[PDB]
Amino acid sequence: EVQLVESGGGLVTPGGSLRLSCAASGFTFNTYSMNWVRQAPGKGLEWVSSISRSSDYIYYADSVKGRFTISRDNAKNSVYLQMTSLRDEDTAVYYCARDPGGMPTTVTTWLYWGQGTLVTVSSASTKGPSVFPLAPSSTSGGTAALGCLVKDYFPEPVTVSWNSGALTSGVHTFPAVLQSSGLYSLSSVVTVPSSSLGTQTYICNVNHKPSNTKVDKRVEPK
Amino acid sequence: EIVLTQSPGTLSLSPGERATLSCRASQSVTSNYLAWYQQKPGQAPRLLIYDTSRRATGIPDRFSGSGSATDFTLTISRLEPDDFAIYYCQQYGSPVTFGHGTKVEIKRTVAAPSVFIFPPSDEQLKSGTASVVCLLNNFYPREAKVQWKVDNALQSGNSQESVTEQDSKDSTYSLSSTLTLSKADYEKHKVYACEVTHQGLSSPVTKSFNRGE
Ligand SMILES: O=P(O)(OC[C@@H](O)[C@@H](O)[C@@H](O)CO[C@@H]1O[C@H](CO)[C@@H](OP(=O)(O)OC[C@@H](O)[C@@H](O)[C@@H](O)CO[C@@H]2O[C@H](CO)[C@@H](OP(=O)(O)OC[C@@H](O)[C@@H](O)[C@@H](O)CO)[C@H]2O)[C@H]1O)O[C@H]1[C@@H](O)[C@H](O)O[C@@H]1CO
Ligand SMILES: [Zn+2]
Repeated sequence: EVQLVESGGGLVTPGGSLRLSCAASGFTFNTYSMNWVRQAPGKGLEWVSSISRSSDYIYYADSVKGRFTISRDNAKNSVYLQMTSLRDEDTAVYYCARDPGGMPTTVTTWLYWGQGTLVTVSSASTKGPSVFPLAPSSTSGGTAALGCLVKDYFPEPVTVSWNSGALTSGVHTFPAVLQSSGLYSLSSVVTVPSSSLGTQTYICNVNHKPSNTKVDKRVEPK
Repeated sequence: EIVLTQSPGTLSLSPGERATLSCRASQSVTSNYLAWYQQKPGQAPRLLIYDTSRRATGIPDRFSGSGSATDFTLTISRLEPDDFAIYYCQQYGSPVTFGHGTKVEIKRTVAAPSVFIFPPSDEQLKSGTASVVCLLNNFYPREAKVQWKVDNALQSGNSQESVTEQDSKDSTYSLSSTLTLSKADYEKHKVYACEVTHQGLSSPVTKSFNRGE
């Protein structure tokens, strides 16, 4: 199991600094160039920095030169990224990546990726969400709808689930939307047969780790 | 720096048809150091091809890469519905650069949405804001027209839409549209309607409620 795991993301004010970590397993780490690649929300991919197996050759994109510093520790199977003087353009999901093996130079292509960690550059304050229920009506083809409205939160992300993972079918959870507030909002809905409104309870579990928010709203007919 | 232009921007194809994606570099790519990634929403990129044509380990045979110098191609001979994704090309011969990608929709038969409308909660009217939500569940194609009418007056500027990715099972979309109002303008009106017009609809569908129900 080749694994890369990033850590250290979060919300940081413009001009601030943040240190990213990526631990790696499942391969001879000290024979590999380790690489950082980022993806701003909605946009494509942009290579940030790379480092050879013994830190002899260090490479940065011009967008981050002088501001970001990369380093590794072959005794901990870990690569690091000291970010300083952070701009709005640096708001991205930061990936730690490894080349497919036997590559001719330090910067190439990347077969293995981490899950990515999200770095929000903004002076807005972390704000937990407000979870309001979307009460089921009373029917198209015998189908009813219901959900939870997750309103006004910052920064990304929030996860939503139903009956803590048990309900999966019919759920349609939507991408967050940026209000003119500057805060995010989303809905998560479920389609059900109308009759099962009496034979099951529907509890939406909303999670906002950026503020340690955990909300369990029960949705009933109004 | 080298610029990678991918064409087309979007590609909508039925299952079984063959997809042909293109990547053109502003210069020549040394030793044909060109890769193709597949990225599905919320996931990390999955390397498909590199060195123009070498398949990565574990990638199906339908994914083949061609090209040389400034013109590279990615072919997807058979298409399963699990190929709804964005496909990026990337050079590493020069700084390394990515294309902006080619979206690949999976085509299917026309499906009309079932429409639902949600009045604001009363927890939320205490808050001072009214959110009216309109749901369009599992339809195809993605093209659909949702409009809000408050006391039969068409609204403008106070709506935001949100769309799911293509379902893996039936390859449909589902759409959210949230109409945001004040507690004041919300209670100075009565009839709130959501009007949906879609290809698989003989004529627009309207779901509505009166503030007393
Ligand atoms: O320890 P070695 O054997 O080598 C030391 C290196 O400094 C050497 O390679 C150097 O000369 C050239 O590097 C090149 O030039 C830069 C000098 O610093 C390097 O840049 P970088 O430092 O940034 O390296 C970039 C890239 O080459 C690596 O990331 C990696 O992909 C290679 O594959 C790895 O190395 C094996 C040999 O090529 C491969 O074996 P391979 O079986 O092909 O791996 C397949 C892979 O699936 C599995 O290995 C993996 O899942 C589990 O491990 C891979 O393990 C290289 O590009 O020491 C050697 C070497 O110095 C010389 O042969 O004599 C020494 C005798 O011990
Ligand atoms: Zn670009």
